[PDB]
Amino acid sequence: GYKIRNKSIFWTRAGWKNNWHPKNFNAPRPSYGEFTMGIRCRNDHHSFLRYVQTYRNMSRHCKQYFLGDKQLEETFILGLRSLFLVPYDSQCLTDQIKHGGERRFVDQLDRDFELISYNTHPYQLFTYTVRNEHLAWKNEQYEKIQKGEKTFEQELLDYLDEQVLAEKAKLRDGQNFSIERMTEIALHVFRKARAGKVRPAQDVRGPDGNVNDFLEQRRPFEHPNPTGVTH
Amino acid sequence: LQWGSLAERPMVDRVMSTSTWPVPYYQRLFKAYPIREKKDKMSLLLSDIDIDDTNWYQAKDFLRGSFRGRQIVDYVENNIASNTYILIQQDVANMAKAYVHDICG
Amino acid sequence: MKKPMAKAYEHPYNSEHHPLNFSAVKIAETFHDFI
Amino acid sequence: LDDIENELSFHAAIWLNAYADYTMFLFELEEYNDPNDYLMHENFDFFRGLETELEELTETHNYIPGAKDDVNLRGYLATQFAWGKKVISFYRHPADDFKCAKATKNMLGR
Amino acid sequence: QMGFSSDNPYNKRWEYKWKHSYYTYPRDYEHTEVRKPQDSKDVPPIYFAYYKDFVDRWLPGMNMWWQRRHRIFDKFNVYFLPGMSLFFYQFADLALGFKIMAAFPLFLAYTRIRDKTLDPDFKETYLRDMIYQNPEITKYFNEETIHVLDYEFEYLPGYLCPEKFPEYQNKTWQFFNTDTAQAEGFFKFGDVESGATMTLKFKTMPIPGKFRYQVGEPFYFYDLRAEIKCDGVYKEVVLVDEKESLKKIRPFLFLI
Amino acid sequence: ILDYLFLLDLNDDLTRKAVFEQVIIFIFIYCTMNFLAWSTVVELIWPTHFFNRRHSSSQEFIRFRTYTEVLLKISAYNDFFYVLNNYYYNQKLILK
Amino acid sequence: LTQYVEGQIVNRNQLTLKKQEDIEQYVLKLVRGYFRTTNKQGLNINSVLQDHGLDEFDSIELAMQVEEDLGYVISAETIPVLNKVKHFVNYINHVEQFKAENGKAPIA
Ligand SMILES: CCCCCCCCCCCCCCCCCC(=O)OC[C@H](COP(=O)([O-])OCC(O)COP(=O)([O-])OC[C@@H](COC(=O)CCCCCCCCCCCCCCCCC)OC(=O)CCCCCCCCCCCCCCCCC)OC(=O)CCCCCCCCCCCCCCCCC
Ligand SMILES: CCCCCCCCCCCCCCCCCC(=O)OC[C@H](COP(=O)([O-])OCC[N+](C)(C)C)OC(=O)CCCCCCCCCCCCCCCCC
Ligand SMILES: CCCCCCCCCCCCCCCCCC(=O)OC[C@H](COP(=O)([O-])OCC[N+](C)(C)C)OC(=O)CCCCCCCCCCCCCCCCC
Ligand SMILES: Nc1ncnc2c1ncn2[C@@H]1O[C@H](COP(=O)(O)OP(=O)(O)OP(=O)(O)O)[C@@H](O)[C@H]1O
Ligand SMILES: [Mg+2]
Repeated sequence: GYKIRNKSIFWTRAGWKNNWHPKNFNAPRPSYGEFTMGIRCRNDHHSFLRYVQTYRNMSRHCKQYFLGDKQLEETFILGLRSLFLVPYDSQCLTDQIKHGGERRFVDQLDRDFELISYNTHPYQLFTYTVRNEHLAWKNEQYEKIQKGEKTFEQELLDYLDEQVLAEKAKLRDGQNFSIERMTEIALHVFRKARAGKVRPAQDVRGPDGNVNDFLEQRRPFEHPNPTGVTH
Repeated sequence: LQWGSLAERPMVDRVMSTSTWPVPYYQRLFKAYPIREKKDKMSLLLSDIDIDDTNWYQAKDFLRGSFRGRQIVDYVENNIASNTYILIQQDVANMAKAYVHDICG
Repeated sequence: MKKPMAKAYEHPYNSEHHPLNFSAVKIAETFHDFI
Repeated sequence: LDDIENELSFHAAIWLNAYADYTMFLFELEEYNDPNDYLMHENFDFFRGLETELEELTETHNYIPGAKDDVNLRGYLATQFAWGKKVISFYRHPADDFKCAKATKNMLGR
Repeated sequence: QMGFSSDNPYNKRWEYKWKHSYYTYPRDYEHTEVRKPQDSKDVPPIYFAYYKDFVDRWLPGMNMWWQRRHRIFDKFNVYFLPGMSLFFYQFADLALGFKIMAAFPLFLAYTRIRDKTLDPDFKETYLRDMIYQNPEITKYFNEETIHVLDYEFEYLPGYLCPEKFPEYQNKTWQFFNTDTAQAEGFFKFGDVESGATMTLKFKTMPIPGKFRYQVGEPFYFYDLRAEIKCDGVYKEVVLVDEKESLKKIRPFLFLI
Repeated sequence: ILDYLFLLDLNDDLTRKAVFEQVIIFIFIYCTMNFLAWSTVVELIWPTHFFNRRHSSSQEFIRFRTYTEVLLKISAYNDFFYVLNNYYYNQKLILK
Repeated sequence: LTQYVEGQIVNRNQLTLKKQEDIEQYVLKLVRGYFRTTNKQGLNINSVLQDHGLDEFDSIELAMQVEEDLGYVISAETIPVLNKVKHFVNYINHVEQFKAENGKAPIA
């Protein structure tokens, strides 16, 4: 498609693709015991234990609002680990960060936990919204099954199972029903089923099989254009 | 439920329109988005992520929906000496040696 | 099929029209509703 | 034999799940066209989850662009001809300050 | 005993050391288990951030001063510094220099109180480097498998026995100091790999080093003992014996 | 009742200083200026975030899944994704 | 004392082991119950958690579950040394011995 042509795109004054120690004038310089009277420094060796406690806090304080959903707790753990494994897997040399990458990431996670303790972190609100929509769709499938009715997902699977039998009963020269062939069969059914949601299937024509739907249409009288002029 | 013809495509793809003179001068700037609703569509961020823990976790979720799948999940998590659920086959050592121990009979 | 959970947690101070947290996305929607 | 029959089954189920991920993305990508002709909030709806990550940056006051991105490609494109060409350091918060100060036998801390 | 202590249940020996990047304090203290949504109070009340800073920063700081209030009751802090401040306060309206000479002994008193009321902190990395060099300890303990069961370290009150430490029977030193600046404590350790436990008792004191006026080490272990307990073996390791240590070095006798 | 409440007076402010009426004009201007400046800085992190999260990936490196991408794959899949996986599993793992 | 379990409020019960055979059975059931643990039947007393798909962060989740079942308050300094099944068994023994000798919980 399109590639960056500038060969010097990742060059910095500190080297190639260096986002851990950008070059500045006030560079770090060593200290000597014999010659140093006093010092004001905030660096310590408390980041490791703060990294462990922050995980326990962020994990436990978030499970307070999971209502015991076991599958949500395990999903959250996988997501929480992806946030803590950033310094270990990134291309950036996190052990070479300017003034200590360990302290920087620990203080960054503390700001996240502060929002977590108040149940106002955007990851939390996003989890509640996503899970509610998922449970509403699972409850819809459950209520249809209790009524003995067939779900829309089960009808697709049974329809896909019968199309495979039809395509393989004519495939005698070759006998490799590859995953590529299976996929394009399911995708073709999906495109017709997706278009069928906005225009349902009334007759044998099937989902979205009416040409009259695409003739000239007008807004209903009880719902005109609310935002702009029509003429 | 009706499915129509598998050989045909949706009617949206088959409907067409042609132009004529005169033609409206106006050039559309943006696509209209009057109502902020994009339900039932998966996020396009899920594009080119490599294999990871979410793959074997969601595999068990869908496998446990079947009888045969429940047997596979319980057997793998109990009777397979692997230090990870991200199974990667780069050799046929365990495959070939499992065949020579069975084809003798 | 096991009976799923009825509902997840519902935040008492987050709505779609009055989102609790701020971003340029919500300001963009209110902006294009205005113009 | 039944040990590898169930091992290769779960192994295939993992990579079939990854195959379905890539397939369903290309399927959803058909409804996405002209990324330059969408509104700001509609483009973020296609890429659901980007608004949430943008809110986390704002609420934690990480308003330095590209600080939590491993490859701030946008930062490199903006500084191709910048004086003192540099990008922001990884996970740099605008409020942190690691400045030190020492007193030695010489003046100015030397 | 740790002087700085909040209602937070975790990491009591690190509470004063850890510097969080929090803008304000968390809504609740660190949970000891998963709780219910109705256990915590949504939208904490108004002026919650000001209340938390008083009970998590102000109040435990005053309890630290109160716990060790006996170390600041010297004739220098009690009579001399306030007496000097009152002498110049009577002429505070005559010139600006009297206001400064009346406030300096107050700031000097605060600094002595601030430093003397802090928790006694030894160089723990020197200590762990010392116990991991002993072969009898490394047989049952290692840094990767050791865990802390109990920690105690506190200053010793008053002047000690005036035969083991004749240094503190000094009227000039007693004018500035009411305690001996020595501390005593122990360390309850355990090894999850070998199943052994030990009580690392220690006594510290400030010593002079290499220079005329500056203290060399404010917490020098002049007595260091380990009572190692195993499955069926009880060993007693003596890293630093006080009978051999007190014959070579003597305390420092801080002034001011 | 105390005389500290006299600071609420603006009828007779010309009798004491008459400075309050002019200083707040600057403060209102100063707030308007910082509003235009700060909102521009904080809001304009989105073009960088939108571009990097969609164009910064490469094939010689591993793209790791974020928190949101974990929740969307596991708890926000649609019906077509659920069918395609069970369709693959039934045809290949069960029906061979 | 009560917690939500699948949307239902269920009273949480606490265990008191006070026996070597019961501690080993609890830790094995604890580690096997974790959803990231691989080769659950190959797990024994001398099993390294790394060999079963567990890292430093999984030990925190396991230690968090020990506090739920036993009522312990485990400090952040102790968690990073629990890397084997034997380490959990010895730590639980040391906590029970400490409370039986000192009459109080270890420092948290
Ligand atoms: C209407 C509602 C509102 C009303 C508001 C107004 C009301 C306010 C009320 C205030 C009064 C109550 C508060 C105090 C109650 C404490 C009672 C008590 O029992 O405590 C004992 C308690 C002992 O506890 P313990 O361990 O159980 O005792 C065991 C043994 O008994 C221990 O045995 P020991 O042998 O070790 O003895 C230990 C003991 C020893 O105690 C003593 O021996 C007494 C010594 C007191 C000396 C005071 C004079 C110093 C100067 C004298 C110099 C004379 C010689 C030179 C003369 C030169 C003349 C120029 O140590 C002390 O307790 C003394 C601590 C420091 C006191 C001196 C502070 C000096 C302040 C100077 C300014 C004074 C302004 C007053 C206000 C007037 C103007 C408005 O000690 C404390 O709790 C200390 C509390 C904290 C110190 C409070 C002192 C004030 C600090 C505030 C700083 C600002 C001061 C004011 C500055 C203003 C101008 C800038
Ligand atoms: C008008 C709308 C609002 C605008 C607000 C202001 C916008 C500012 C836009 C960014 C400009 C900032 C300039 C900073 C220096 C950039 C150049 C550089 O990094 O030096 C590298 C330079 C340039 O090296 P170079 O390699 O990058 O470029 C060399 C040029 N060529 C390529 C042509 C050879 O190298 C140095 O080492 C020189 C160091 C001198 C540094 C002087 C900095 C002084 C100012 C910084 C402190 C200012 C504090 C102000 C805060 C006040 C707080 C109250
Ligand atoms: C003469 C009459 C009284 C005179 C007025 C006295 C007013 C004193 C209070 C106002 C000044 C407070 C200074 C604010 C700036 C420092 C904030 C601070 O204290 O941080 C605590 C700090 C906290 O430590 P820190 O700030 O270094 O941080 C802690 C470290 N981390 C974050 C890692 C946990 O502690 C101290 O400084 C030591 C205790 C200081 C005590 C402060 C004054 C208490 C005075 C008690 C008077 C009680 C009688 C009056 C009231 C009676 C009821 C009506
Ligand atoms: N080599 C150093 N260089 C620069 N600053 C330092 C250095 N050592 C300490 N500092 C600063 O002085 C503070 C006190 O150091 P100190 O050794 O007492 O900490 P510590 O946690 O008690 O160590 P330990 O666990 O060994 O007892 C430190 O928090 C640090 O900010
Ligand atoms: Mg120390």
